[PDB]
Amino acid sequence: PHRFLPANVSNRWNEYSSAYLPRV
Amino acid sequence: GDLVIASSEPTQQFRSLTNRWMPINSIRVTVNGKRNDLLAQYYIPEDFLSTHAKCAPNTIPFETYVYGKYELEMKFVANGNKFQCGKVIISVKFDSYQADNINTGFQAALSRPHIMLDLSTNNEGVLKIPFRYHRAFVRNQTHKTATAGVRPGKFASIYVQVLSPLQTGEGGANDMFIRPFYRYTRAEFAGMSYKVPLT
Amino acid sequence: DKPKDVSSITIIPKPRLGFPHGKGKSDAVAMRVNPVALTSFQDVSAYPDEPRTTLDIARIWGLRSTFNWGSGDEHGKELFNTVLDPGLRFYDQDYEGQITPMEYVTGLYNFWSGPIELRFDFVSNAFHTGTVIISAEYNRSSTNTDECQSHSTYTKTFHLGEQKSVHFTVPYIYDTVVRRNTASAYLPVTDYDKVDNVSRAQAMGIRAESKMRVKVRVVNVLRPVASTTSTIEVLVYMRGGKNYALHGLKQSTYWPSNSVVPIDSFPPDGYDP
Amino acid sequence: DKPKDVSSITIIPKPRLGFPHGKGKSDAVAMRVNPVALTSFQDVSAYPDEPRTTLDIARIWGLRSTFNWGSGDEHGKELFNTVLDPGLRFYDQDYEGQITPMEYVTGLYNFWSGPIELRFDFVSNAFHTGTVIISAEYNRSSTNTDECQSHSTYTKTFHLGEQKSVHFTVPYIYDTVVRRNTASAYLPVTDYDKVDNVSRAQAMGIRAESKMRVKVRVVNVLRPVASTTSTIEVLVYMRGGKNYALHGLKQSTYWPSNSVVPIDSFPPDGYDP
Amino acid sequence: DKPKDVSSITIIPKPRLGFPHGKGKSDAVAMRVNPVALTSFQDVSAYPDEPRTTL
Amino acid sequence: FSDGVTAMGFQSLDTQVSIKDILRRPVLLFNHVELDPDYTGFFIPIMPPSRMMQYKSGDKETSFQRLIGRTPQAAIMNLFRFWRGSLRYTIIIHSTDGHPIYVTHVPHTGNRVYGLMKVNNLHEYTKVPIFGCGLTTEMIIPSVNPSICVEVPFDTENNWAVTFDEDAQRNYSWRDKGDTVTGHLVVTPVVSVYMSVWVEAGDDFEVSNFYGPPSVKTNDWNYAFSDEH
Amino acid sequence: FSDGVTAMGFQSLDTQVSIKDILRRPVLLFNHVELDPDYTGFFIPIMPPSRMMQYKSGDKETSFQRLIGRTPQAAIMNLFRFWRGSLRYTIIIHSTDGHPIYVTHVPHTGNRVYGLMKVNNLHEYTKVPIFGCGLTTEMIIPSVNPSICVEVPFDTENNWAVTFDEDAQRNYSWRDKGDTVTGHLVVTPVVSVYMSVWVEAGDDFEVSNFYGPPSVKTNDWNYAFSDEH
Repeated sequence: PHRFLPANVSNRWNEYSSAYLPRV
Repeated sequence: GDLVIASSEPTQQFRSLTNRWMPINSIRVTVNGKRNDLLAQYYIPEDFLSTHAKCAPNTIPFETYVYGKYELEMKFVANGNKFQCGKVIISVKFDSYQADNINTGFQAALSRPHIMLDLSTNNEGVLKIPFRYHRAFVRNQTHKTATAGVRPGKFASIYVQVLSPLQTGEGGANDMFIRPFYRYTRAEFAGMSYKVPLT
Repeated sequence: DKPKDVSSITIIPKPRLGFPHGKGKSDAVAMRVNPVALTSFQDVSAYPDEPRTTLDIARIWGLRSTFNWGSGDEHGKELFNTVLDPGLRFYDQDYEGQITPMEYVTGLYNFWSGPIELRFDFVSNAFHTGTVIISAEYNRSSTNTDECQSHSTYTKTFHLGEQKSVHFTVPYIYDTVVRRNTASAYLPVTDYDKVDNVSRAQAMGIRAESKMRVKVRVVNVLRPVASTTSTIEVLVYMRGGKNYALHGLKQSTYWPSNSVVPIDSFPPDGYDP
Repeated sequence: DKPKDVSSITIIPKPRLGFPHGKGKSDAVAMRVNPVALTSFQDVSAYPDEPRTTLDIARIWGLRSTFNWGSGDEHGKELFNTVLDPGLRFYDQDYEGQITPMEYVTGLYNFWSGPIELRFDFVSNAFHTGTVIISAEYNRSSTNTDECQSHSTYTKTFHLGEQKSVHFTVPYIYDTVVRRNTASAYLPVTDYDKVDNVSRAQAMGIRAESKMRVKVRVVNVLRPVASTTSTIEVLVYMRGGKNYALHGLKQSTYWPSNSVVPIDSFPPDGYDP
Repeated sequence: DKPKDVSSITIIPKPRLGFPHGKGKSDAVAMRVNPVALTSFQDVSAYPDEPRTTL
Repeated sequence: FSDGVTAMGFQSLDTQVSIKDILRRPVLLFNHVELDPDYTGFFIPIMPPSRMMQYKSGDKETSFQRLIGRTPQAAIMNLFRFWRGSLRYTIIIHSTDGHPIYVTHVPHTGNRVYGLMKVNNLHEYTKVPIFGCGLTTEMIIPSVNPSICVEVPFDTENNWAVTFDEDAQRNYSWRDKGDTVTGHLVVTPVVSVYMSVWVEAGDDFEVSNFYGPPSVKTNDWNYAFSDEH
Repeated sequence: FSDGVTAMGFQSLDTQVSIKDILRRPVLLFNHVELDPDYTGFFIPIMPPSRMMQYKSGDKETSFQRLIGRTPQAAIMNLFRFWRGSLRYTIIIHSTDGHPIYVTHVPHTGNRVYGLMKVNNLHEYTKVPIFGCGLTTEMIIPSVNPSICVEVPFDTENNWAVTFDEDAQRNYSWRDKGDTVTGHLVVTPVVSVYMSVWVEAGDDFEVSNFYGPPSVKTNDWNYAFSDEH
């Protein structure tokens, strides 16, 4: 159950948001 | 090579608009920042169209043309005092779509094309970005009528990362600022259409 | 004398030679008296006007579609509007009819590229008059009621009068050097099986549907004399451009739908009445 | 006529040709129309700045380690001390992090040789001042408190001031022409199996641990002005020398530890939501 | 074109080549990257005072 | 507007546009069909793949492969009603035994049959084999090689062979009925064994009498997802 | 200090530093996996070895070899996100039977699958085999030779094929999802039989788009004695 990321850290296109710097 | 085949009609340049320097958002570096931390990151051209410098005349041709090839140049200007010290690294990752979360460390940055900024000397750095993409063109804009099968406006990623943390003296400033500037060295546009607002 | 033969070499044995290829080498044994004798094409041979390649067949003009243009059709109105994809005519319904030569032959390949040519024949007389605008629209499509969106693309305006025909090369403007076919590479369904999501999930590939459209809009409303017809038919022909390309042989998307009967043993299978 | 063929030769049949080798001959059959047709690299080809060999990747500078140097650090004190072995970073603990290019690529080979280059970048300003001594120590190692032992080896003293960087070639001085890798040639353990002596006894080989060390000691104590920081970080970069050599391909000692997910069937395996 | 290959010859298949012999021909496959690469005796080689034959 | 530049040669030099090149790559006819020694042999009518061998849902079950009609070269042959020259048949026997399997060529005799058949409805053919009657024959020895490729000549009275008819099962003038083939290829075993058969055009081969594209149907769209789910 | 003299050429002239030479030596993918004739065939996605095929302790069991990720060439491909040209697949059938096993090439259709699959979820494929649909195919006859080496072309729309993604199981834009392969290689038997599969780069092959080394882990030290007991 990891088929898409949570909405807090994502840009519509179901990828890591450019705003969310803490991903690293 | 692929340009003449991919587009039956000729491609166009608008050097007066696109090949000028344009500043983007300011970057804050603090003493709290650790090595490998992202200070900023940019998915290009997307982020230079619809987030940073949205009213720039550099963005005007992207309204009408659907495709293009893009070679960029990015200057970085730092302003820390002589009693501070630290190292920042800026690097580029070509065709980064769904591969931003891997090979994304300081070590990967040192391997890929990059520039190094000392925060005390305030040396300027200029990284050159060629067009290295798995297709002939990159798409400029999404649209309601357009397909969602191809994610547009991203052929590369730029990372600004801490190499060595910012340090300061007793009763010194706990932060300092860096300003990026961008320009297209070679922006060829293809596939004319009706003008639309950017994102 | 009977001296020993010391010559030798390592070999890799294969059952067939040049089995996958259309050209090169062959190990075929002739069922003839003379093993190197071949068929003579001295008198009886292929005629010079016959097509030699699939691209030659694609260069034949074929009637794709038709539409009507009347005096009631107000300015800016879409007379014609289609996704011009040589892979498939429809994405959302079955096709049955006389497909064009270039579409038939393109159905044999997984990839296509290069410009596509159109020709609009107006079935009219000298007393018919009007103007239309042909437009090639890529990536982003126009609204039906917004003529201005169509005008901003690659267009050709035709003044209908004494001349009753106009040619139009549709440019190839895409993000890739070639486009993959929207039809399937392989389809084992033969008996019109009722499809489900599991069948689609276990398909050969994913259909990359084209958003590239060709449209024809009214510029000046058709104003014929009272003595002639108020509405005319327009025939839309299509063929591959001079630099049309095809690659990647696959299962044919189209197959005969009329007068299909499999062969039987003649005369064993009840031919003797 | 049908005359007999008396020509013959003895042969040794093999199933594959050039199966172990990276170059030479191949008996590969092309899945093409033309059996001798190949991919075109006329327009799309490898960029000239890209590395062509493993040695080219080893010539890229990579940040190995970091250490702090303060005004409290008395003379003779070890600021830095490590066994410089490109095979393994540690012999007595697990590693996890961003390994340098030359270490990553050396992990693919059973043997290495030639000098190793280091670069010490002092993250400081003009108001920082001091002196350190870099030393390459072979066979016999020095005591932590005995600076004189380090001084008797191959050394380079650097006066920190306006210049904030120093290069150091570590000589190759060993009893053998090449050194074998301290990592394993083959390791079938995949599920973090709890090791015993019987497992170690039935290993692929024996780890020939290096005693060659690079150290950095204080010569003159760091004496910065009161207005600036009293402690600075020093970045230690590493790469292979110009005559760095690698040989004997093996199982990679390093493997990705972040965002590792195996592939599944798309779209059969629950992609359709 | 795909013309037929009419060339052929009779052969006697053997499992090994030059198995009994100390010299001549060999069908040995090198366990190397380069299949024709060999050991270098440029620096390290047999000393001249060493015996070359049983005699 | 500009004609642009061709994509031919950009990806690779392996051009697949030539009609002859398309017809020269093989088509499976029979997939694991039985040979029975009680019969004369398994007959293969010498003709290229076309609409003549097309399966239609509902009709009687044949030994032929169902997707012959949907192959590129079958689609090409549906455009040309004339063909002249040799065909090449790749036959694979599913065995490793030392029994010889004979492949006999019959020239144009005027009939058109396929599959296992008892010639003149006898119940014994080991004493009177078709391969030992005088006709040109070749043997397969599976222990050595289970496959073979044989090239059959254009031994017929006519200038061209007829590719197809409107109705393949119509009982019309008997001499004209047989002009769609140039002969037969007959496979005879010792004991019961299975085989597979491919066909392709020879090097000496031509097509002519272009008919243009027929009326066709497709339902490929229905068995695939789009790029937008 | 002196740069010295290189050791290259001292031991032997067999240089193993060239990236292309490393990628051209084979990697085992599948070790003794079953082919079943109830399915269309065993699919092999045309892509080089990389982190995409890496095993992680705990995850679901696949048919892939576990140590693909730890091979030299997999480690090399983790540095380059672009590749163009042909790959070579060595397939060995564990049999000595006379049954033909067909290997069919499928060009870039946009999907990405592996293992046994029923295409369009049917329950019969002997009458409609993938190898007799029109696509390029080659046969293995184990009685003659149980092994084969086939070279698959770069039949795709894209300039480069994408080597890897950050997450291989992420459901993103479907057209982009399939750009990590250039097609498929499908093995179809007559009867149930096992096979093994290797992969290597072709002669016509290039890599580009250097990404540098990723974050890695090792525990090799723990499973070995030192030279001092």
